[PDB]
Amino acid sequence: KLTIDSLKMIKSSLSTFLERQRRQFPRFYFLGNDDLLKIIGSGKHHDQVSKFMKKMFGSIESIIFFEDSITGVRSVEGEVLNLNEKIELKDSIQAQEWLNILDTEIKLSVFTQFRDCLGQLKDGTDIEVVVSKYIFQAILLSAQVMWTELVEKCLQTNEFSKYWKEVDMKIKGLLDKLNKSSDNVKKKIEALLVEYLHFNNVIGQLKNCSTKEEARLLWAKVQKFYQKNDTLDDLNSVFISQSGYLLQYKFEYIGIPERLIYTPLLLVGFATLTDSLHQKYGGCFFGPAGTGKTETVKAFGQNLGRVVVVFNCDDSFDYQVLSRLLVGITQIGAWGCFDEFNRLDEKVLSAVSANIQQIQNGLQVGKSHITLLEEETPLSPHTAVFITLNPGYNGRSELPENLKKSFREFSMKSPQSGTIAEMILQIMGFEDSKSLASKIVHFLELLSSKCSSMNHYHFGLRTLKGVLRNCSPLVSEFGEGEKTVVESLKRVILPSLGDTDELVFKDELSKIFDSNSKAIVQCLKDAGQRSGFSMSEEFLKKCMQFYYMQKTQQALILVGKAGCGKTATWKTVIDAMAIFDGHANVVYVIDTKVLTKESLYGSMLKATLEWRDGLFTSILRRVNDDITGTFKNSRIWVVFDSDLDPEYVEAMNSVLDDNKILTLPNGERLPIPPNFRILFETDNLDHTTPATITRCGLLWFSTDVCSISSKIDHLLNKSYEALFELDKLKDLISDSFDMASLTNIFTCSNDLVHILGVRTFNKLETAVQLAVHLISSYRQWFQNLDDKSLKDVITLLIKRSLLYALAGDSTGESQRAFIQTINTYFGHDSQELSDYSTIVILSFSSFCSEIPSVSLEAHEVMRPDIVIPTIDTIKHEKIFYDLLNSKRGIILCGPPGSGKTMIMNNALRNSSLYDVVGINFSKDTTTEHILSALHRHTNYVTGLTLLPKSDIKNLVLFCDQINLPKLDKYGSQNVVLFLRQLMEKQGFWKTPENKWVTIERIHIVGACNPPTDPGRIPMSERFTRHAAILYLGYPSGKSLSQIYEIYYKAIFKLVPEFRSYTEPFARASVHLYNECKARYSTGLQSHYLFSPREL
Amino acid sequence: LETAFLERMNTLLANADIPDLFQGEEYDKLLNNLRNKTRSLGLLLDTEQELYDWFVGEIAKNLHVVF
Amino acid sequence: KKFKMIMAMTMFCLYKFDIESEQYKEAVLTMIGVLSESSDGVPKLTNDDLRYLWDYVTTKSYISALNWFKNEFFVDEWNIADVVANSENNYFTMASERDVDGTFKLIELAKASKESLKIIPLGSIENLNYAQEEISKSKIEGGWILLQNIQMSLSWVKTYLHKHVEEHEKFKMFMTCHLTGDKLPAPLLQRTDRVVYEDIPGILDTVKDLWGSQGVWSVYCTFLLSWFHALITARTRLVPHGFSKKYYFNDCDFQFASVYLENVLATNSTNNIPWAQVRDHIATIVYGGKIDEEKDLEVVAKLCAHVFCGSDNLQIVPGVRIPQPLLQQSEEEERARLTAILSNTIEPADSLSSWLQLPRESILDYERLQAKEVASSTEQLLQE
Ligand SMILES: Nc1ncnc2c1ncn2[C@@H]1O[C@H](COP(=O)(O)OP(=O)(O)OP(=O)(O)O)[C@@H](O)[C@H]1O
Ligand SMILES: Nc1ncnc2c1ncn2[C@@H]1O[C@H](COP(=O)(O)OP(=O)(O)OP(=O)(O)O)[C@@H](O)[C@H]1O
Ligand SMILES: Nc1ncnc2c1ncn2[C@@H]1O[C@H](COP(=O)(O)OP(=O)(O)OP(=O)(O)O)[C@@H](O)[C@H]1O
Ligand SMILES: [Mg+2]
Ligand SMILES: [Mg+2]
Repeated sequence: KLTIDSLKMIKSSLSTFLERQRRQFPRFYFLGNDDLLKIIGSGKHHDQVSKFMKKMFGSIESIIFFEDSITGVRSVEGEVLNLNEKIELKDSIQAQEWLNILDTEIKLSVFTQFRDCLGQLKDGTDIEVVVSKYIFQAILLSAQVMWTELVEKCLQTNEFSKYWKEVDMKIKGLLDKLNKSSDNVKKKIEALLVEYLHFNNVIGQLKNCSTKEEARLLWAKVQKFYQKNDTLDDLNSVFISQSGYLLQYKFEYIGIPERLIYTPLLLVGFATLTDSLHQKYGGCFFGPAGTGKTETVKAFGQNLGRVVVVFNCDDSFDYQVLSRLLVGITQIGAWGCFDEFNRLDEKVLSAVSANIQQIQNGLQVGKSHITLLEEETPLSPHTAVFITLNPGYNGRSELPENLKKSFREFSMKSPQSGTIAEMILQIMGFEDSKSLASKIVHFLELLSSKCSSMNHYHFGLRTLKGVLRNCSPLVSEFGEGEKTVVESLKRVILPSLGDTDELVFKDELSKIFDSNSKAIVQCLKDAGQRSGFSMSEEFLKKCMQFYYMQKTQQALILVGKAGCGKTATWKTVIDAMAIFDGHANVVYVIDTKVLTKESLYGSMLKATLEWRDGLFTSILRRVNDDITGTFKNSRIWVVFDSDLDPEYVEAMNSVLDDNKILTLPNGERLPIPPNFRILFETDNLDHTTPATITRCGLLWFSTDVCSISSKIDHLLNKSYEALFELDKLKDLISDSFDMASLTNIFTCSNDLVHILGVRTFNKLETAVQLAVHLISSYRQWFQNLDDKSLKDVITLLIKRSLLYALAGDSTGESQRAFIQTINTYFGHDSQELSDYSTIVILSFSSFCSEIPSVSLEAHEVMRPDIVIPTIDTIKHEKIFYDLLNSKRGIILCGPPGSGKTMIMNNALRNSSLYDVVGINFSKDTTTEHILSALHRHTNYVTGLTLLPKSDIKNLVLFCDQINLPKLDKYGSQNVVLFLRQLMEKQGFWKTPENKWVTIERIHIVGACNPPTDPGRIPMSERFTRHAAILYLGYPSGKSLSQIYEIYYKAIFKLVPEFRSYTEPFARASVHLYNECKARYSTGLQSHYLFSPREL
Repeated sequence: LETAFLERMNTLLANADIPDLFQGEEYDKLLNNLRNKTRSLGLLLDTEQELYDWFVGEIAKNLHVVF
Repeated sequence: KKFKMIMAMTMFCLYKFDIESEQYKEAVLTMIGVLSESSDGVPKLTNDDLRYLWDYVTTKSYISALNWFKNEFFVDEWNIADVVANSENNYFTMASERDVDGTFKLIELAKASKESLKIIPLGSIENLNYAQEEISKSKIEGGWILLQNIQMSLSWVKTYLHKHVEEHEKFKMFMTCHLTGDKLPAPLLQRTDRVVYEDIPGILDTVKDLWGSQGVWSVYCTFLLSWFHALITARTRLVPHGFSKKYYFNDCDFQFASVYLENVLATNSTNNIPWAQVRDHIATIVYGGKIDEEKDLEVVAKLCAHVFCGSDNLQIVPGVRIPQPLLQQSEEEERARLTAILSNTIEPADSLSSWLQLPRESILDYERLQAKEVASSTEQLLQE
């Protein structure tokens, strides 16, 4: 407790020491302060260091210890590298002291591996035996050197056929050896086959060259690997040539990464990168999304024996953050790629130009030190800077010319998908790779050409790679043939299509290509039964599609109309998965736009340069630490149930793609485990860029997954669960919901004019909830009446619920018209619902006889809480109170001065169960104002819960003018989304502390003017579908005169001799009001607004 | 100068108070001051609800804003 | 450029219409009218000077017609070096469009003046503080200062620079802005000498400018590269016909191509120069990297095939021919010969079509619109 305070007060003072600690081992710049403390502390354990090798290096997973001595390292892919000489460890040795030794020892070990592997291969040894001896990197480099030498020898003459046949034999031998090898050897051979196929392509191209000059020109364009024979410095004995220029191999451990197929675009990009690095410039790639830019940069780094460090740029990267990252990468000597470099602010882009130019100049003139950010730091001569950017997308700025002139740009508009597909299929083992790849490419082009022009249809390289990825685990159940490809195509591409596009897809699949899941459908049905849904064909199909998509893709997008079935779909599927597999499920739901970007990810306390985790960062870090071992065997789902703002979402571009790394401004690198999946629940894709649509698998909801009957059944079986009475009541209510009679009512309600238009499919919740609550509230008086009377009362209650749930947002004319249809479609034998039907304590009566004549005092006209009871006032108060008591949100809409506040306050005044918290919404309202209005009314009780200060009365939020708050530049409102979260999820995240707060006894009502009034803003239906809507129009002129005659009588009680004149004064007043409203309209002046408030 | 000024004015007129100004420990300071002033007038108000409802009533009585 | 032509035409008119007679005014005015497509009709020529203008207009050499006024009357031009040299002020403002920068001109000027240049971009508070400290030091110890993208810090510009410029000898201060950015404070602007940076609109002028900034094969290759750069930059201005889009080529491409040529010549001593390798490299990596279309890559490839064919006698443009160097010359002799070849060349009035290998009719519409804008603006100015 207080000891933690004493530790914290000195923890902040340690930062000035941690910064100078990073100056000794520069790779500490990739670690947070909380990890630096653990590394320094572990003087004797030496095991805390082995947990961070991935952050510091990238390709190293853990150290291998043997009795206080370093023996070797283990790559991420499980490969083992043994050091030439073990590093003997002493207790007094600080972490940096032996880390700096290990860094060089790894390089020496890699060089020794390469040297003796090359020596063995030069003696006629075949490639199929050395794969069991050395790491993949050594075999790769030695094979490249020998291929270069032999191709040069063959270039000395015109003979290429012999070497080509030797290469083909080697390829066939490796392909056959692939089957009978372990996992590690399988990875080694699979990575080697890519380079051998590249060798074969180059040799064939040389073989087809007509003359020597053409062959020399072709040879000058590919990468050549040489080796000096004079230098005694081993680490600089290998260089790489392409188009005349030279670069130096670094002999740094890379592991066994996934390797790209050598395509012409890749080689031309290699040439541009070499040409730019020759003069110590930067390298730039630009083009559309998903064309290989980042991955080709990483491959270029791999071929030069070094791991490329990738940062995901963002607007939160201010000048100091970028400059500090530059200081880190310049001291380390690494190759930093700044992906999505456009996403920075224009000002920061202008500001970092001097730093970039300074780095370039220091590299060119061979300076030793560079002064970025007020301190002179050393400059390693191995650094390089790369940027990749997407021109012309949403939420991206433009590089100033003084910065553009510091890079060399290359366009990567269109990759060669045919070669990639063919080579990947050939390696994967398919018998007919060429025809299959050509068919896949042709089919993808046909889809992109013939299908509808939906804004989210992309069939580029990422789609092809996903299709290929789905083929690896399908070969066992379908065979390496056309069937596997077709089924994977259905598995990947179909879930994203519309209605007609599905038919087009089927037709094209039939034309181009020639041609058991019971264990999971049983689990799906069990889950649906537990949650009470109905497993129709559409719902089951969507569930199966979601199940098969998540099997290989770690991030899914669920798009569909409001209330179409997204949340039910993924909740049911994850429950079924938990039943099927036995793995626990941990679910976090985040309403994205409610939180700011700083609360979502984090923010540096610039007064201290101290990092503070955001909500998502905290969740990811807590999962990665895994203190208690809980998250070992669980699936973790993070649901982003909000709009897809580009600026909120593209900060996870590195998270979503193959990098699987969250990059933070302070340099931290939190990995994404395979059991950490991310969901995007949304209703439109208007502002989403193709950069994120291509990264995630997409599931499109073309229509509702449910029928009205099954939805009503689910709602009834849910409302019953919240209660001998039940067995009879369920039968009675389920009988009274006769869908044959109900469907006509539902389709007839569509012709009415609805303010704040909400689909009829979304009002069934209100109807069912209100009906069940009303029926339950009379259960005491059900023991002592016949079947006919019970049926009549239940029918009347249900008719009232239908009337106020389907037509409640329409004028009194429309309501009166709709009552007739409701009466006629239930049959005329049943109890008739009238305009003012009511139940009295039991008999049926009307509101008309219940009007209480009132006589105000003269002085009572000044009290703002005096309401003159009329028929409309009584009816509205009764319905509003009934809706409030049903624990359902309410929105009251009407023109100004109609009286919404009047009825609300009058209904809640005479009650001892509720309190009112008046909150006002203006054009610029934040959630902080809402939380501030609750401070004096609520308590924080602990997880964390928020309760009213009282223990008896519930709390009601009078939220008026909810149309007013403005939309941001991407068409979303913070406050309305917050209210939606409050009603739907009954909770919210406490942003500065990352905790979930549960709302206990707080109801929410709203008040607003029609959206046609000036300055009013449309509302997301995802918000309005949770609230019952009542329209409340102006009283009639007769009603107005009847109301104000009572006021004038009360006033004229002061002047009795003129009491006979009360009626003409009221008539004159209402006539003046009507005439003023008619003449001086808002078409003359904007403020010519009149209402009964003037009366 | 800024829209936040107009938002504060909207809150002040729509309600009879600005909840943003009074919270944290300022709420407790205001509660102490209201206790003292209410005792000085011989009025018996104990619960925080009565105190603040008297606060907002006094504000509603004794504040006129002219634009 | 357009306002340069408008100013030249208007000032020529303002001078001649007073000095010359009335029939001269009628002739020149109807010439401007037929250029502006407002009135049509042959001028009633009797002088000698207007004969060339009439020839330009009849043969639809609109650009030459526009340049006729400047060529006839005004006998001098000023570059940035002249402006900085021949000015009493100490503050300069250089404006440009987007997609073009000219700080390298200032760096060249600083090297030619044996000064010290401090390039300080303005994006953030740290840069602003550094700029304040540097200005304070440099007003005492001398030295040049360049402020880049001053429109990213408009508040600081409006307060600190305003107060400072409002209130040593070897101290000069430059400021680069954008012609399409936010408005700068007019009082601050008036205290500084203003220069607009842009590329040379000619073709031989560009070759001469590039050539005047530099074994014998290095000189020959540099001459060829200068011709290629001028040709391609001139072609970039015809957005529907010369290219399919609007591209921009600058000093960095020239420097990279020059470095590649030097490396090829140095590392391949046979003097059997792989002209095919040079062609492909310059067409794809150096000048073709920016290009994302395929037709425009084909256009660049065709230009490279024409220029870098590597033949003994090359007719670079339909007028002149370049003999490749002998085996018994010196670098100075080669420079002299190539400078002579450049000097003797005369640019025809139809350069945009004859030198870029383009159909004349396509160029005609572009030239016609360009001349129409200037002529109509001059007519508007001259009626008040
Ligand atoms: N030559 C190749 N061989 C195999 N796979 C490739 C090749 N080039 C790209 N890919 C794959 O295609 C996808 C390209 O994604 P990548 O991140 O490289 O694109 P990007 O240009 O960075 O996109 P964005 O602009 O959206 O970031 C990845 O799945 C990558 O592995
Ligand atoms: N298979 C089903 N059987 C019965 N009712 C269903 C079924 N699927 C959905 N529903 C009903 O549909 C309602 C709509 O809520 P749902 O969770 O589907 O919203 P959603 O699709 O996430 O939309 P949004 O979150 O945008 O409001 C659920 O409350 C549920 O009652
Ligand atoms: N039956 C009635 N008894 C008393 N007053 C009535 C009655 N009918 C209408 N009024 C008058 O109508 C006015 C209603 O104003 P109120 O603020 O309640 O309207 P509102 O619907 O909340 O409008 P706003 O959008 O401005 O909040 C009051 O001045 C009230 O006196
Ligand atoms: Mg990328
Ligand atoms: Mg939902």
